[PDB]
Amino acid sequence: GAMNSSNYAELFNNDIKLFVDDTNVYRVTVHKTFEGNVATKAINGCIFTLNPKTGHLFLKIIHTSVWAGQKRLSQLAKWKTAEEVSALVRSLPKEEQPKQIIVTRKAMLDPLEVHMLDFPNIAIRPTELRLPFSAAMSIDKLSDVVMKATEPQMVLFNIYDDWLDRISSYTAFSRLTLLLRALKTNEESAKMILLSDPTITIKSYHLWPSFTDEQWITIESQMRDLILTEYGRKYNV
Amino acid sequence: MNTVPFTSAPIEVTIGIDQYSFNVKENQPFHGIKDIPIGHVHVIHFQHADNSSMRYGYWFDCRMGNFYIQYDPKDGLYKMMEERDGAKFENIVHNFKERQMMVSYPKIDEDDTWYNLTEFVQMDKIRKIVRKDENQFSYVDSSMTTVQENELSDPAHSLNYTVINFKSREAIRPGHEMEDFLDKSYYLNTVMLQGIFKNSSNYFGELQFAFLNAMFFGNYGSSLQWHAMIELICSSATVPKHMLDKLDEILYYQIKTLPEQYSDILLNERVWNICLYSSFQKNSLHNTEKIMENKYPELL
Ligand SMILES: CC(C)COc1ccc(C(=O)NN)cc1
Repeated sequence: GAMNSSNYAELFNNDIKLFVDDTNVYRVTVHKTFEGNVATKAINGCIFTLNPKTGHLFLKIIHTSVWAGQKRLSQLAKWKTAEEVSALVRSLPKEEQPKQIIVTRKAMLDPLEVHMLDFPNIAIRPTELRLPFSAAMSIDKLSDVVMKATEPQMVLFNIYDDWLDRISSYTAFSRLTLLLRALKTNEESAKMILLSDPTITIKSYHLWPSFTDEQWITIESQMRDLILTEYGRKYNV
Repeated sequence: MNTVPFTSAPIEVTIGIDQYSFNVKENQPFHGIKDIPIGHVHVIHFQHADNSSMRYGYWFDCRMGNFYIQYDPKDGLYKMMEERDGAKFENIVHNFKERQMMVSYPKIDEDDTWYNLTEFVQMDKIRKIVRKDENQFSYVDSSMTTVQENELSDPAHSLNYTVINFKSREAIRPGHEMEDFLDKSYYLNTVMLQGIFKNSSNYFGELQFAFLNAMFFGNYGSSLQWHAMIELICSSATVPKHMLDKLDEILYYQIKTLPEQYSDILLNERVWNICLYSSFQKNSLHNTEKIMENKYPELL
């Protein structure tokens, strides 16, 4: 069933599983029309499909052309997400297909279940705790490839860079989730933290800076401070 | 007008005949039910005084044979049996009938309730749902499970209702996932009506039979079936106009007949609110919506 807060370790066993976040699939800007009504303009989006054990990210870019002439786009976006995840699973060799797919929003359960009827042994599961994957579009290199896309496209990333050479997948996922929560709560401050020191760079083949183990502890501490702060600034504490 | 005689009434029992019921005391002189209207299926049902557990009963059509009831002290129930000796049967009934030891099926002449509840229900289809081919009548009770309930455990004693499952390959065409899930017309019209039921009369007949087993026996799987068959129609954007008008009449009489005190367990809040207020057919069930709003406004 639903992932609770008494099964963190299940993410990092040897059963293949993917998370699927749809919060950046259908993205709009809301603006005024010449007549003074309101309209939306869609911008490119993405499905965030992540193996938490390996860091492999299947970033399916959703080009605005997919919405052309369609109605009820927020509803369609969930079914388009499920269609693309189903297509991804079918494209993988059997021994790479997931045993479980965890959706970050419960409204994805029925669309994905219906698209995966052909895969009765793949468990489709809800999240008792909301993830911070919406902030993926605050990662500059991911945002860049989405906004530059002129057609539908899948791009493969490792969201952990090379961290697994030094740390476990439990620790790497906690770091990723701590960074993503920072970026979601106060993007500018989080990004200031990550880049303040120009001698620490992002390798061409990486998403995050090349911190030493010691520098990661400082970074992680700074992100915790930010989240706690904002949580005061927000609730006045 | 036909008759279902009883050999005797050795245990105290509430006896139902269609929507009517009456109490018989232990060893009370009682020898059956007369004046049963020809042309309809009927159900004769039982709840023992000592064990209100297990309501059970028998669906039958007097045009198909001469049927009587006899208590079995070994199996502990009132059993229906067929009498093949037509002259023996006529003679038994007439004796009980000049001795007035039978109750009369108490139909008011204005009253179309039973017709309206069994309009599409045929014995031959009942006998395909309830498989016991050596008898012309069909036994049902409170505890019997449905074929679909068994997939989620004795197959011979099952209710073989048509399996309906909205998240199944049968219901969902490859490449029309969203379309078929949000608008079930394909599944209703092509798969079920054209494919399985052949026509809307057989569909309504199964729907009506499921309701009656839910109401008379508290059969939970029958209630599930009834609601699934309603929801499949209401969740279809494209339904023949005569089917919607007929469904509205069917449900009207079902809601009218339901005991007021059993609504809490026999009516599924989600299905009815969806069907009456969210579904494609939200505006197509005027009679049903009016009686539901005046009789069970709590549910909604
Ligand atoms: C799979 C669940 C038991 C773990 O879910 C979460 C894990 C991590 C977070 C987070 O934002 N950390 N900063 C939120 C939810």
